Amino acid sequence: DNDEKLIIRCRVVRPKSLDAETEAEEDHMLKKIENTMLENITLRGVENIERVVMMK
Amino acid sequence: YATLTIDEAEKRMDKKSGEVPRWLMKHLDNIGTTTTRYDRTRRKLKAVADQ
Amino acid sequence: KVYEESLDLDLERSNRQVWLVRLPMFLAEKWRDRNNLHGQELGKIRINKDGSKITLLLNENDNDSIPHEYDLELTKKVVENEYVFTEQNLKKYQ
Amino acid sequence: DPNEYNEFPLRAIPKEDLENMRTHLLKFQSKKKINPVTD
Amino acid sequence: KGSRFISTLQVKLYGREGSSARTIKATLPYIKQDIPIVIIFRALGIIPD
Amino acid sequence: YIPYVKTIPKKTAIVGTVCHECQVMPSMNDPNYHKIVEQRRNIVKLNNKE
Amino acid sequence: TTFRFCRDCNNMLYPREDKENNRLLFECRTCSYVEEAGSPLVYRHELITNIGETAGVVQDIGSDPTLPRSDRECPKCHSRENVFFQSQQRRKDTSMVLFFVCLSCSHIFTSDQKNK
Ligand SMILES: [Zn+2]
Ligand SMILES: [Zn+2]
Repeated sequence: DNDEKLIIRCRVVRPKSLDAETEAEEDHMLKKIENTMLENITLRGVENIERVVMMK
Repeated sequence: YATLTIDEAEKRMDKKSGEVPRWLMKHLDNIGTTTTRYDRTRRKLKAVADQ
Repeated sequence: KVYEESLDLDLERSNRQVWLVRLPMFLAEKWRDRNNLHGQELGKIRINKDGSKITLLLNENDNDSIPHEYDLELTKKVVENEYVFTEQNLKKYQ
Repeated sequence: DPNEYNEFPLRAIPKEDLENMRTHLLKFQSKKKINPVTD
Repeated sequence: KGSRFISTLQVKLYGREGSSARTIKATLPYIKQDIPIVIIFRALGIIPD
Repeated sequence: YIPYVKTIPKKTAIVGTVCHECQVMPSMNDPNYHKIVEQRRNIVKLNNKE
Repeated sequence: TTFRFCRDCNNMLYPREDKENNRLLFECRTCSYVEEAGSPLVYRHELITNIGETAGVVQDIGSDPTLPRSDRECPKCHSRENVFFQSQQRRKDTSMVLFFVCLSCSHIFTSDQKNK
C-alpha cells in the first residue's frame, strides 16, 4: 500500500511439455485471461448486487 | 506474397478452427503449397537448365 | 504471323521529364480541344533562376477575355510511381 | 523585370500525331519506388 | 433524381464491451449476409491493411 | 495453371515519367483578372433548365 | 501502443519471440519481413482513459461564435482573451472541469485545482 503506484505483475508458467504451436497465440492467450480476470472475478460480495448505499 | 484461393479462404473463414494461426502463411510456404508465379517459373526454368 | 509488330512495351522514351498540370475550367476548355493544337506557341513558361516560383505567360491570342499571367503552383515537387504511356492498335496482317 | 530567370517556349502538340493514339496516366500504388526501366 | 428508390447500408459493431473480439460488419444490398469491412475494402481495390 | 487466358494485345510505350504536379492559378495582379471571378459567379447564377 | 506497418507490403506487423536471443521481433504474416522492437510494450487497455478531453482544438477555434469567452489569465503568454469548453468525452462519469484555449498563443490550460 505504501507504494506510490499499486501494480500487479502476473506470469503464466508453462508445463514441462513444450508447445510450439502456442507461441503464436501466447500473447493472444494473455489477453483472453486478462479479459476473464477483469470480468468474472469476485473479489467479495453477492452476485447481482450492483451498488449499496447506507441510509439512516 | 503467395495469396490463397477462394475455396481455401472460405474453408478457413468457416469454423474450421477458432481463428486462423498467426503464421499460417509461413507454415504453408514450407509445405510447398501456395507458391507464387515468380517461384513457380524459376523452379521450372531451373528444372530445364539442370539438363 | 497474326501481328507484324513487336508486342513488348517500349521502355525507350521513359527517361523524359513530364509535368502533370491541372488547369482551370476556362483554360482547360480551350487547351483540351482536338480541333486545335496545330503546333502553335501556346505561350511561355518562366522559371526563376533560383527556383521556388514558376509562372506561365500566354500569348496575346486569348482575345483579352482571360488572364495573360498564371502561377504554376507545384503541389508536389518530387513525384514517384507516376508515368505516361500511350496506346494504339497493331498492324494485323503478316 | 530583370532577366534573372529562364523562359522556355510552350507549344501545342501537332494533331497529326495525336490521332489513333491515346495518352494515359499510369500510377503505381505502392510505398516503395517502382521504375520499370531498372527494377 | 433519376430512380427515386432507396437502398440502406448498415455498419454494425458486433459484440459487447465485455467481449474479447468485436468486429465490424457491413450489410450490402442483395447479399443476404453481413460482410467484414476489410473484405469490402479489398473488393474496392485497397488490399494493404 | 490455366492454358487459356484470352488476352487483348495492344501497342504500348512508356513516353515519360511525371516529375512535377502543377496547379495553374490565374494571377490576381493581372488586369483581366476578376473576369474569371465573374465567370465563376455566373456558374452558380445560371438557370439552364427552362 | 505505436502500431507498426510492414516496409514492403504495408500490412500490419505482429510480435514474435526469438529464443535464440530472448528478444522481441515484429514480423509480417505474408511477406516475411522482420524488425526488432524498440519498446517492450505490445498491448494497452485503458479502462479509465482521458484521450479526447481536448479533441477538436484547431488553429481557428476562436472563430467559433458559440464558444463562451472568459477573462482567465493564460500562464504561458499573459493574455486575458480565451475560449473555454467542457470535456469532450461523452462518458457519464467525467468531471465538469473546463479547458481554456488562448487566442494569442494556442496554449491549452485547465481550471482543475484538485489534480491538474
Ligand atoms: Zn509485409
Ligand atoms: Zn496565451
